[PDB]
Amino acid sequence: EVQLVESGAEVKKPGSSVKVSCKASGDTFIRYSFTWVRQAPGQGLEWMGRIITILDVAHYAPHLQGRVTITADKSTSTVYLELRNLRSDDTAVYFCAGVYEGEADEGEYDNNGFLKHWGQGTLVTVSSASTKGPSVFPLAPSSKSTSGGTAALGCLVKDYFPEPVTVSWNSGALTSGVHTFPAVLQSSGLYSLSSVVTVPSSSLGTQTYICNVNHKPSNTKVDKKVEP
Amino acid sequence: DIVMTQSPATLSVSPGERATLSCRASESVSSDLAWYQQKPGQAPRLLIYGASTRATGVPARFSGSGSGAEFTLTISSLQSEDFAVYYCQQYNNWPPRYTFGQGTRLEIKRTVAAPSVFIFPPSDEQLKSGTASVVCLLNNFYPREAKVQWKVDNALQSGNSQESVTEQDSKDSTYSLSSTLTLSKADYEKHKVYACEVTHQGLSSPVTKSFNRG
Repeated sequence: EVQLVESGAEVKKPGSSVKVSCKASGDTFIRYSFTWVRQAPGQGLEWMGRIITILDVAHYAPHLQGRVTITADKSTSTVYLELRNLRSDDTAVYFCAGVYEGEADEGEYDNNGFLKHWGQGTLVTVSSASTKGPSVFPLAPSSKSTSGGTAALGCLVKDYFPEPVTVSWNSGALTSGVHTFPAVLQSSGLYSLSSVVTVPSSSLGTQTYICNVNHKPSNTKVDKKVEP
Repeated sequence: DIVMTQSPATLSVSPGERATLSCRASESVSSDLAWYQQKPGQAPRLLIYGASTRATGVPARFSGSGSGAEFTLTISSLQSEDFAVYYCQQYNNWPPRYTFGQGTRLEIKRTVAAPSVFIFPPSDEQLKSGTASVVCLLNNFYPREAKVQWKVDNALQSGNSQESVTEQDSKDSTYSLSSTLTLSKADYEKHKVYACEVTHQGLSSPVTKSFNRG
């Protein structure tokens, strides 16, 4: 079975063209067919096209025909998706996916239409707005709800563009009770997002808490140590 | 174009009960129908193909059924970790021009849980930037319906706050909500009492959290 690893998030101006890569590792490349599925924010899935790797032939969705191209290079086990003359409606997460088709290099093909293996996706933002790194502000734990009991704390990742931004705690060690909210588009047109976490309050003075923020689109990677 | 319809677009069924998701095609697709499960911030996961074949590593509670134009997805013992949007996809036509239904969001209808409230003052670093963000948090509650009221010196604020809600937790089926009041450092400093008044079914009466500037 293959493991698909897609390229990073991208911002693209309306009318430009985007090319997304997908690296496949594992099984024999040519024994797989690959598909690109996209999902506009808050919307369902849209099948884009599929390439029959072995024959190097691809078919596409009627509405995207003419401005989309899917390619695959056996030598690098990489599948490519090229979308041209981008528009606002093209803003979405683009997913790479595939399925084993049998011993294709030995005369057989199942022509499976379903998708078993998926990539992590790639967010593509069609916009003319400027990329901007976020500021990371700490949410101080002075906030006590339970009798001592439970304390809350977090980080405010404010004014960045475009999406996405990832947040982790203690380099990934703290995952219990963590709630990272969906990004929100502010009045400014810039995004903001908070990541909070509840921990036993009797540990504020002994346990160190740090949020690990990353906005790859602007090469901004920050670590904010939160203190009460 | 073969249209795949999934209705309701949303369903709410109790934990431990059996969920029945629906999918129909604008025309016959025989048994070339697949089901996918997509959890928050995750890529779809193949559940069923050939209309009724469980894919590798898929629990037996997930069952495919139907053929032609009418299909059904069943999850016999709904758990918290089952929260997701389920999609059906047909792949019976040729040339290969497959289409997906628009999914059904499956909410786990757990018991009511009151929210735990926390209010956060602006950090000092942000204040240097001439802007102040006051954050209120409603943690692990159910149902999703919640009213957050901001008051500055008992003055009920409005149109100057934004809220964000997490998706149903995969462990306890609860939600978490953040309300962020935004105002100029200038406006902030000429005030003393900031309050967050929460209202939720699990609460006998409105719960408020607050702090005094400084």
